[PDB]
Amino acid sequence: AQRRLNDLAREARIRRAQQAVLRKELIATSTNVIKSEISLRILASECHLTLNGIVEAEAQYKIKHPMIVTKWVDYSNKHGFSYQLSTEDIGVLFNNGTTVLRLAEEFWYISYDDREGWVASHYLLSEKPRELSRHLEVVDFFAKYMKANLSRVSTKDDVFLRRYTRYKPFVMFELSDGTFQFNFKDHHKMAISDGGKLVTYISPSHESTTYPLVEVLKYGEIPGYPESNFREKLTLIKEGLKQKSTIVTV
Amino acid sequence: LAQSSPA
Ligand SMILES: [Cl-]
Repeated sequence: AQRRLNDLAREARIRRAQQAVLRKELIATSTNVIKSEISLRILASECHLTLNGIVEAEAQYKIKHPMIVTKWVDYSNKHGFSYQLSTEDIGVLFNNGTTVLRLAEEFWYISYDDREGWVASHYLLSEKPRELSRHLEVVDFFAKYMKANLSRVSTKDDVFLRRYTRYKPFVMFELSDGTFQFNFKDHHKMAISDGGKLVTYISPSHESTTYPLVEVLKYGEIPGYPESNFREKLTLIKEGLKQKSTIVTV
Repeated sequence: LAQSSPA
């Protein structure tokens, strides 16, 4: 019959359906710019070390909660990027690269050096400089705006955000303590801490639990939530991590 | 302009 020509064409279709074309690669639509090669090397490194912990734990499956970003605003085109940590400190990444981190009293003023990566300067709000007066006006505006109509909350040093990157599927946060946090369009979140060994999961309804990664991989899924597509989400993390680990010049 | 989940 002509079913032979049909069955053969069918078979070739199934083979081709197992390969890719027009497949999405991670593209950053927004990220803070780092004007230091050394700063990038430190970032790239941290991505590699943390990735290694994932991969080591991936080939090897056969509880302290990390600091996280509770809310954020990418206003990069106007004022700058803002965020709030589980410590309820507020940071603002200014478009020049500098940062002001106001504690829960005082604030840190951060920027980077071509010879020393990141540089920080602690101040008292009492003793704030006149030159940094506009910065804290912007922080004050971000602090109040974020309180009013952004929603989330969390329950041994000062931590700031070195790098954020917004992809279509998720926004990725690189904190200064080596923690990585991923916010998915699924409204599911997870944070990778402690060299890649520990994984934290935050729910759409804001339930958060920290678990060893080996265990979670022993489960084959986060224990509470089956709706969370963990395998795919851990794959995106890995793709995101690897991409950054090679960004060492700009 | 983008942001996290609203209140
Ligand atoms: Cl930007």
